[PDB]
Parts: sequence; C-alpha cells; structure tokens
Amino acid sequence: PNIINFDTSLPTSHTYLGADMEEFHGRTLHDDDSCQVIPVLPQVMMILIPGQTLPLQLFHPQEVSMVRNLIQKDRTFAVLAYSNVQEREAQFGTTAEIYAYREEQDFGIEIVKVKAIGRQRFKVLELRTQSDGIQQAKVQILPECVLPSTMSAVQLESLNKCQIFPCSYKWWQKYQKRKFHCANLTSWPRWLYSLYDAETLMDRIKKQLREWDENLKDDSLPSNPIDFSYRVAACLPIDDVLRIQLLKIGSAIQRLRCELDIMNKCTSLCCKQCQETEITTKNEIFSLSLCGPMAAYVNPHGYVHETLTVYKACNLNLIGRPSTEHSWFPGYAWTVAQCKICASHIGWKFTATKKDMSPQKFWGLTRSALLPTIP
Amino acid sequence: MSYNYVVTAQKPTAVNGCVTGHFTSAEDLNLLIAKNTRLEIYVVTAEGLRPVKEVGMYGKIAVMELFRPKGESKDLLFILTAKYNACILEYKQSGESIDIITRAHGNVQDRIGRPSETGIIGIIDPECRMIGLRLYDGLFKVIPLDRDNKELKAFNIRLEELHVIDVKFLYGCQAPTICFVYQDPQGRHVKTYEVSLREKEFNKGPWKQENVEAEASMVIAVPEPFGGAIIIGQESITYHNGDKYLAIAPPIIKQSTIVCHNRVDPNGSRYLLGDMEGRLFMLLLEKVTLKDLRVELLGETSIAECLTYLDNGVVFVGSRLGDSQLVKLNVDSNEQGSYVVAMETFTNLGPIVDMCVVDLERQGQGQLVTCSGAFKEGSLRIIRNGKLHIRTVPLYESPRKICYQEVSQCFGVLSSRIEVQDTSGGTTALRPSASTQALSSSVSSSKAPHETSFGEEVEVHNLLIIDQHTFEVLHAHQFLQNEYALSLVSCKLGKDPNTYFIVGTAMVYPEEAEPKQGRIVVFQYSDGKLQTVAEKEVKGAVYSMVEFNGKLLASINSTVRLYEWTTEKELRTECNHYNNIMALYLKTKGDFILVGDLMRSVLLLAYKPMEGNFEEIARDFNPNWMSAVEILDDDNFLGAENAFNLFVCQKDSAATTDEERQHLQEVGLFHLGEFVNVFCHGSLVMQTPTQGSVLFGTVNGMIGLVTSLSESWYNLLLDMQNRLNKVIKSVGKIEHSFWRSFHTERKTEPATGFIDGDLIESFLDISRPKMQEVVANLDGSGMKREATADDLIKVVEELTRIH
Amino acid sequence: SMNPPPPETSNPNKPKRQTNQLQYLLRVVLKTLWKHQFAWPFQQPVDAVKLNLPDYYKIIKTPMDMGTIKKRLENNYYWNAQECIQDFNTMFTNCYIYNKPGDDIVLMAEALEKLFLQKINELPTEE
Ligand SMILES: COC(=O)C[C@@H]1N=C(c2ccc(Cl)cc2)c2c(sc(C(=O)NCCCCCCCCNC(=O)COc3cccc4c3C(=O)N([C@H]3CCC(=O)NC3=O)C4=O)c2C)-n2c(C)nnc21
Ligand SMILES: [Zn+2]
Repeated sequence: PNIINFDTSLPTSHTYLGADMEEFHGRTLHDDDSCQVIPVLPQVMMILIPGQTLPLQLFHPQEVSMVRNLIQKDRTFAVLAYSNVQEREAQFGTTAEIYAYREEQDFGIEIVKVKAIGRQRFKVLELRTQSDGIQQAKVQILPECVLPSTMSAVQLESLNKCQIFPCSYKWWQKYQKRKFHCANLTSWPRWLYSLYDAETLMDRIKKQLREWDENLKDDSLPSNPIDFSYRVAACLPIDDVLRIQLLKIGSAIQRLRCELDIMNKCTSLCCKQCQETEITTKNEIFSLSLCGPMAAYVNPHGYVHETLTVYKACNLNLIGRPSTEHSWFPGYAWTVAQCKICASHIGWKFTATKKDMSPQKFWGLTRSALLPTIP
Repeated sequence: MSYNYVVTAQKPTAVNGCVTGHFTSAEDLNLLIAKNTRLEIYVVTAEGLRPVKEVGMYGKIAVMELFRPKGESKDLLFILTAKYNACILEYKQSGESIDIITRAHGNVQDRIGRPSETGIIGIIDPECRMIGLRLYDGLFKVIPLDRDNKELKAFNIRLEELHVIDVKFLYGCQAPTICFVYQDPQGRHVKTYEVSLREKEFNKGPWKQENVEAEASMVIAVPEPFGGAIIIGQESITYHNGDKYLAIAPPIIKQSTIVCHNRVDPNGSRYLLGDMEGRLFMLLLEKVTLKDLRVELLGETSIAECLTYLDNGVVFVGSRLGDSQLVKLNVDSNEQGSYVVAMETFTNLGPIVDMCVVDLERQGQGQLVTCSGAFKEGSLRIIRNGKLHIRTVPLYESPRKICYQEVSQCFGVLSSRIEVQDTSGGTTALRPSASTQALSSSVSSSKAPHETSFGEEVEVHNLLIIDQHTFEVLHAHQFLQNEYALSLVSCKLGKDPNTYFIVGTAMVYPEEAEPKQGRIVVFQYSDGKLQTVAEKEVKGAVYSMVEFNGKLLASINSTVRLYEWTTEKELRTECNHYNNIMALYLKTKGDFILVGDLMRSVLLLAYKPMEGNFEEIARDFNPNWMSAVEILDDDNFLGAENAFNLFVCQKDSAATTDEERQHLQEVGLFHLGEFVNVFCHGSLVMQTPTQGSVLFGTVNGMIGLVTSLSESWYNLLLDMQNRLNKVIKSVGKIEHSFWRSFHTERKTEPATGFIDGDLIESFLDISRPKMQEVVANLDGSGMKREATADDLIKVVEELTRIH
Repeated sequence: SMNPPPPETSNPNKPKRQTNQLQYLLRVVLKTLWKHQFAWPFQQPVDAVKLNLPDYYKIIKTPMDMGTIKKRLENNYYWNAQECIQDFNTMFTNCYIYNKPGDDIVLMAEALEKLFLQKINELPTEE
C-alpha cells in the first residue's frame, strides 16, 4: 500500500526511447463500415485496444522503410489481433496512428522508435503478402454500436419533461427511481434496466478503479461510455482469448457489463505456464501510470510487454542484479522475476534508486505470463 | 425465407394526446384524440361526443396541434410522426364522403443529430407565422408557415442552451418569440428568444433570463391580455412577463409532480393541472395585470396522460395507464369534498404486461385474459369475440404476471402495490386494493442495514388467487420483505397429480446492483386457502420458469437449471447450463429451449435425455433492446426489439457446415409501431392457409396476431401489398414501405418475411374498380394461375376469418 | 552440454603494459560498445546450456565475447591492439557463422561491427 510521490506522468512519456521525438497533432479517422487497405507490421503480436499507447523500436530495413512510407502518408498501420499467431491467423484487429517518431543516427544501424495510439477496431477481410515480404490487409472498419436509452421506446410523453436531472447511494436510488419509472409498463423492473444503464455500470467500474488508482474520476476517467470502456479494457490483466472476446464486443454496454463481471469473478493472478501457482491478487494492483495499472512498454530488443504494476507478489525468484538501463520507470531498477515452480519469466521487481522515493519497491508483471483465476 | 403474416386484432386503446378546436367546421366544436397510430375526430355535443371520423396513419403521432392561419375558414391539423414525417391536413366532407386531404407533407429528419432526451417537441406560433420543432439538442427547426411551403422546408438555428426542457410560443409579440426552460451547471433558468425569419436567427428576448426552480418542468404560454409565461415545477408555480414576476409555493402540489395542463378560459383565467397520482387541480389567475396565482384541488381522475376542456364543465381525460374519462366539474363540492363527477369511461387496455388464453365459457371458443394498467389503474381484462366484448375487473394495484389453473378453476396473478413509510415503524398503503381486500390472505415464512426512510415509497408484491367465475380475490399471499416476484407458472411436475403455483423471486437491496439471492416457492391452492408446499433457495434472480416435460426449467441469472420433482415433494437439480448472458427470456418446444437477453442475445439449446445435460444448438448476438420472444415452430423464433419492431430468426438443422449450423439467420424484419410486452400461443376464433397462431399484447393496448404462411401465399400477398400501396391514398402521403421498414437510428432496412395483414384486409373496403385495378395482370400449381377479383375477395375473407 | 570454461583473461607469466592503442581500445571503443543498447548478448560467454544450443561450440571453435575482452583489457592481457581487434572480429564472425542472414542477432552484430569499425578508424598512434 503506502503512499506515492513518483509522478505518474513519466511512464506515459516513454522517456527510455531517447530525446524528444517529432510529435504529430493531426488526426486521421476513417468513416465507419468503410474498407481500407492498411499495411500490417510483421513483428507486432499484441492485441491492441483503441486508445492504448503502443511504443515500438524497429531496426529492420524493411520495417524502417514501411515506417517512413507511413509517416509520409496517413501514419496509420494495422495491428492484427491474432487468434492463432503461430500460423498468423487473424480475424479482428485495431488500427494504430503514429503520433511520435524518432530515427536515431550515431547508431550501429538505422533505427526508428515510434509512439502510436490505437484508433479503430476492424474486421480483417483479406491478407495479401506483397513481393517485398511485407503484407497488406484489406480491412473493414467496425462501427461503435451506440444504443439509446432502454426507456426511449417506452417513454411517456407527459414524463418527457422529467428525464433531465440536475451520500451517493441515495442519489443513485433517486436516479434509478426517476430515470426508469416507465419500466412499470414492461415485463421487467427498474433494477434490471439499471444493470444495462451505461452510467450505473460506469460508476460501479469507477468504484472498482478507485480501489486501484488514487487519481480522481473528475478528470482522469472519460465520460463517454465507449472511451471509458476502452480505457478500462486497456488495463485489465486478462489472457489473450478473453481480450479477443472483449474486442469482438461492439456495444459499450455489453463491454462494461463483461468488464465488471471480470472484475468481480477473477480475483487471483497465477502463472500461465503453471496454472496452479498464485503470483498476485487484485488487491495489490496499483496504478503507477496515467493509463492505469497496466500499460504497454517496449524493451531494447523490440519486444512489447503489457506491464501491470502491483505492490506485492509471491512465488517469484529473482535472477541477476538490478539495472537501470532502459528502465521503463525512471528512478527504478528492474530485476528479472521467474516463477518458483516452472521458472517462467513473470516480470520484474522494480526497486527505487533514491531512498526518498515511494514506493521503495513494486512488481511489474507482463500480461502474457499471467492467467486470471477464480477460487 | 420466413413467410409470416401479422395482423391487428385490437386497435390501440391508449390515449397519448388530445386537442380541441374547429377542424370539421368553423361552427362545430371538435375533439381530436390520438391513440398512437389512430386519430379520432368527434363533435362536442350537449350530450357528449358524437363520432364523426376515425383514421389510421402510417406513423406514430408524436405532435398533434390545431392552428388556423389568416384567410382559412376553419382550423388545420399539424401532425408529426415518430419517423419525422410532418404534414398539415384539412377536413373535407361532401354529402357522406369524408376525406382527410393532405394540404402539405414532408420529411423533416436531419442527416445528422442526436435525438433529445425530452423527445420531440412541437409548438406553433400564435399568429401562425412559423412552426417550431425540437428534435435534436442544440438545434431548433423552423418551418415558415407561408402559402408556398407545401413541401414543408425547414431550417435549423443553433442553440447555446443544449438541454432544453420545455418551450412555448408566447402571445402578444410583434415577432415570433419562444420562451424555454433550460439547464446549465449553474442550475435551471428560463430564457426567451425572438425568431427572425429574414435573418433566420435568434434575437434577444423580451425579458432577461430568470433563475427558476430546480425542478421547473412545464411552460404555459398565457394568452392576451395577460401574456407572459407560467413556469410549473414540483414545488413552485411562477409567472414571468417582463417586469411581472410572481411566485407561489402551494403545498397541495408538493405531494406529486404535475405533468400535464390545459387551458380552460380562452383568455387564460383558469387552467387545469394533473399530477402523476391522478390529482386534478385548478390554477386561477386573478386580474390589465395579473393580481395573484391560486391553486385549488378539484379532485381525482384517472392517471391523466392529457387533459382537455370541452364545454359546460365537461372535461376529457386521456389516459395511457388507465381508462380514459369524460368527467363533469361542479361549482359545489359533494359530500366527500370533490368537485369531480365521472360521466363516462372509455376502455384502455394499455399497458398489457402479460396475458393468457383460456376456454372459459364455450369449449373451443377462446378468450384472452390480460393484465392491464398500472397503480390504481391496474386491472384484469377478459376479451372475447362476439366486435370484441371486454369485461373489466379493477384491481387498484399494478398487475405483472398471470397464469391459469384449470383443476382449481381460478387464476394466479402477480401484483404489486405502493406503500409509504410509517411515522412510527412500518409501511402504510395509499388505498385499499385487491391484495388488502381479499377474503383470505397470508404471508411467507423465512429462510437489512440502513432501514427505512422518511415516507419513501416501497413496493409490496403479492400472489392473488382469483375465482374464474366471480373474479373475487379469493386469496392474497404476501411475499417477504425486499422480495420481488418475477416468474409464475401453473403446472404438474413429476408423478405428482397435484397442480401447483410456482413463483420465482429475487431478493433486491439498494446496495446490491445485481440480485444474488432468490427463491422458488411452490404453493398448492385447495379448499379456499393457500399453503406453501415447497421452497428452494437459489443464488440469483429467478427471471423465468417453464414446465419442461414434467420438470421445472428455471433461469437464475446467467444459469439455466433443470429441477425434478421428488417423491418427498422437493426440487432436485438435474442439470445446469452456464451461459455467457443472463437468461431473461425462457421458452420451450419439446426438447428445444430458447434463451434470451435484454440486448437481443439469442441462444438455442437442446436437452439430451440420454446424457442428462444441455447442448448448445445455436446462438446469435446482435446488440439491440428486446422485450418479448416466442418460438413459432421448430426452426423459427419471433421476437420484438427496439423501436417497435418485430424480427424472425431461423436455424438450419441439416445445413452444411458445423460453423454455420451454430448461427441463427435473421430471416424476417418488420416495423410494428407498438412495443410488444407479451407473446402467447392461442387463438380466439372457433376451431387453412395459415399455420400457427401467436397473439401478442403491447404497451398502447394494441393486440396482434402472427401466423406462418407458405412460400406461394407469401409471394402472392407481397405482390398484393405492392399493388395496394400503388392504389391506396395514404393520410399524410406517407409511404407504406417507409413506415413498415425496420427503423432504428443506426439502420433502416425494408421489411422482409412479413405480410402486413391490415393492408391486405383493407382490400375489401376499396371499390370494385380499385379491386380490378389491383387484380389487374396478376405459383402453387407449378405454373401461373390467373386471378380475378372474386378469388381475392374469397382469399381475404378466409384470411380475416383467423382473428 | 559441454559449455566450456570462458577464455582466460589473466596470466601472471604474461607480461603487461599500457600501450596507447590498448588504453584507447578500453577507454573509448569497449566503453562505447558496452553501453550500447544492443551490447547485452555479447557481454558474457554464450551459455549454450540455458539457450539450448548443443551445436554452438561444435560450430564455433573460437568463442569470444565482450566480457572476455573487457576482462583481458582490464587485466592488461594483450600485448598490442591487433590481439583485441582480432578478438572483436572473432566474436562478430562467430555470430555470423552460427546464425542466419536477416536474424535479429545478426542485425545487432552488424550494427555493433559497423560502430566498431567506425571507432577503429581513429586508432591513435602508439606513444
Ligand atoms: C536462439 O538463439 C540463437 O539463435 C543463438 C544465440 N542467439 C542469441 C539471441 C540474441 C538476441 C536475440 Cl533478440 C535473439 C537471440 C543470443 C546469443 S548470446 C545471447 C545472450 O547473451 N543471452 C544471455 C545473456 C543475458 C544478458 C546478460 C545481461 C545483460 C544486461 N541486460 C540489459 O541491461 C539489457 O536490457 C534488457 C535485455 C533484455 C530484455 C530486457 C532488457 C530490459 O531492460 N528490459 C526491460 C526491463 C524493464 C524496464 O523498465 N525496461 C526494459 O527495457 C527487458 O525486458 C543471446 C540471447 N547468440 C550469439 C552471440 N550468437 N548466437 C546466439
Ligand atoms: Zn510458473
């Protein structure tokens, strides 16, 4: 637990990628249901969520050429959500728009470091590997299914003037009783329609997130249910199949419902290789980054890890000596952490370099190594 | 691929709006009533109302206002539909032929815009200079009322006030001026804006913005000589006319929120006000300038959806929750202290929350028992075909579910009543109802922090055993505290010859968003007393229960469970199925099970008796609000979804690919125009081109019937529909395909797999030349069989004989 | 699973000196390559057991890594710059021999060799 004085804005900056990159302010969004021909990055194996910051380091000449071509055009590439990545099977995905880039000379080879952000979900229609070896994807933009209020079709016109509204539990009781009154016209009561109300689910998830982060919901958390749902999904430490099932969801209400069901059910995080070795619990999860408790970071050899920060973790051995080289969190030294039983890499133990920092130590576990578990 | 036929058996009885004016003649006083898709025109006589016209439109009437511009001899009628079809109509009668001609029409929907929370608002400027529409937030649509605007062209003006609650056109203004109540982070205020047609913009209003009540909801434009505007909230009634600011806070209106009004005197001296609890108050304006405001409780009527003053103290009260009324007001109060005397009552079946089919009287002749109304307007309705004879049994509390038990010759009905918190420690009912005036009553045994509050309403749920002959409330069993009953079934289980009443419940608490505790209670009714035979505790809400081949199929949140009835008269779990969704809707046919979610998440399972579990057959996830589901046959499933639509999904048993065998193909879409609440298998005609019979009850009291057809008959009736649409003049000139098209704000597709039975039945009313036009130049035998007018008359008569 | 002992770095019988070339190779070249972000695979002998590469020391007959070169420079194991340059070249050549063109480690070794050659062209004259 304890208190924090680290400054949560530093991990989001990805300062380990060197000096200040060239930043882009323009935004390119394609119309819904429209088809686009987007290039696919060959070495990206992550299941990207819209709004999630993705850092990359590319040194292959083909990758650097493709990145230059994208920077010269719309700065958008396709990140395939692979169901079976060994055979490179992909049915869904998410676009990523490059918002920062930096090519570095005085270097052994031409290398480019990139910060992009997920934008639009999509369904993969066609995959064609070009003669260059790089592959293109003919892609259909998936639309955000926004459904109206469940009372809109069963609303009394005389009560239309009562639908605008000016101890939180009493406030929510009054909200439920006033917004879903006309539920007495249907076969279902008010408290059932509350289970499908965007704001009620958003407030329950806000409570569950207040359990994790001390940043107030006044500013950090978005108000739109779609953006809120994507922000929550970007920081949920779940396996790849559950994340794929969550990306397939098009309606924000279903997304929030599934997210709160996950937050209620899965309470332990075990080793994926062990399945029977508890590593941490939901209670030790804490947010050290503005993007939440879990964020995507890139390492010196090009691998992207979704790191979830926790205060404590058990059943882990520490390999090697601590190092500050290319550390994802400035001011902390990492130490490789393996499972006590199967020796699989679970994450790193980050220890503060200065004695005045808090927390003095924490754990960053990679999402690909964890498995959620219900007791 | 679906081939279905849907037809209306009872037109909507709920009243959503009523106006008075001079529409048929300048000397006649006309009363116009809107019943969703129906428009009724009456002439106000000394005795009462003389019916002069009834028409049907291809839309849901959202705005209905009369207005008389300069030069017109009598009033015109402006009508806007739910699909944003606006029109201006005029009454025309020559001898006996009455025709509602269309003076103007057009679609006012914008390509971009979010529909407002307060819904559609339609106002007309007093001097008939323009029509104002409030459809989307931040935009005000203006339709200039010139003589050349037959297409009803309109332009939008930007609104800095994004959350407008109510708006009215003020009287006595040189320029058309609107006065509206809006809300901002500072609170609720009232503002005014002049509408410039030359600039097509807004100009500063006559008086500055005033800070009003936090619950200011209603705006009333006072006519001359008073002028100004009255703002009505939950606690205060204010009046603003430039320098004139008059606020009153009568406590008699603090009990309930006033939701409707109507002008009595043409100069605006007296007004009628109706609250949510059915109370009718009189607002008096004392006088060049306004002297004072006064509120007098006139009495109690039905829960008023709309009020209108006719003449000679006669007032029409249009109600959707209950029967409509014609009431008489008197100068002197009676013996109980109420100036209101009920003259006449008009049946209203809305809302229909549940229903069932019973052969009460003559065997073979079916009757329909429905749970209608809500609160003190709750009742049971017994409907049979003679057009339709309806018997009413008032309950004075809200009915929710119903089922029939033949062996005991009685009905089981789930009901709920509202009670206020007691001053000491408990709850007190607001009025005597069926649950409190039963010949016998009982309560449940057993198996809450921050208790009670200050006079806050609480729902008390009861099971009512009602005799099928006399309809006396034989028994009224009350459930536990904080217990909500959801499902009800009457059936025999296992080898037990007794027929039981099974009720599924849920424990609801304010701290729990989702119920984690519930009951399945098994009662037996015999010798005029209800006893609890069995009781099972489940870890969730029992949303639905179904008799499944001598077993009990229950839906406990996300789980579908099968119970067996033991010899010790206990419920034994046989098998479970854990789903990705919460099992809201449960239906069965043989060994097939249909599971449904509020967001159109459909699942089809099959019971494997040799293995003793459930096996997934198919599913379909398309997010859209639902309301009711039913199984048409082994392969077809009917449902009602968002925006008053019906749909039919189909499976392929044999099929070709196991990946395709697990998908339910959407084979039918239709725009009904009603919000269906209940589907049930049954028919009302004495026991053919049609196969099956599924009745459905809706919110506006409309009752419908759906049946299945063959491919040849479906194609023939589709061609007939196209021809009839080509020949029939629509009121407001609304396209039939546009009205029947599956309409949501996300998508709009043409209707498929459905035959509009009302359109086909309208073929018998047109003239013989129109019949020959339709049958002009028209595949069961394998080739091409010709068709004359008499053949189609016989076909349509045979199709009408099914309802 | 031989994984032999690392190459020797100290020899008391071996004479030592601080040539200008070797002090440049240590203070500039090795310090530049050691802090590079692609240096880590070469900072220690190849652990053929943990990497599951039983054929590595059957193909690579002259193992070499930057940790060995660092310890040899710090212990003054070399007599002249040619030995250290040959050790670097042996490391790079071993990396290219065992792996395949286009592999990630091959590109990393190519980058390091390019930077090494660009630093070695400024080798100072002996004092
Ligand atoms: C299949 O194999 C073959 O084909 C033959 C074979 N191949 C290879 C080879 C290489 C690269 C790739 Cl790609 C693939 C293959 C290979 C070798 S020898 C070799 C090796 O020596 N290994 C074991 C030694 C371990 C390193 C010693 C410690 C150095 C200190 N380390 C750093 O300081 C750098 O930092 C790193 C490094 C890695 C990962 C991370 C970081 C780091 O900081 N972080 C995070 C922490 C949190 C944060 O906040 N930020 C971050 O960035 C990381 O996650 C290898 C691997 N080899 C050779 C030579 N010839 N042939 C082959
Ligand atoms: Zn493990």
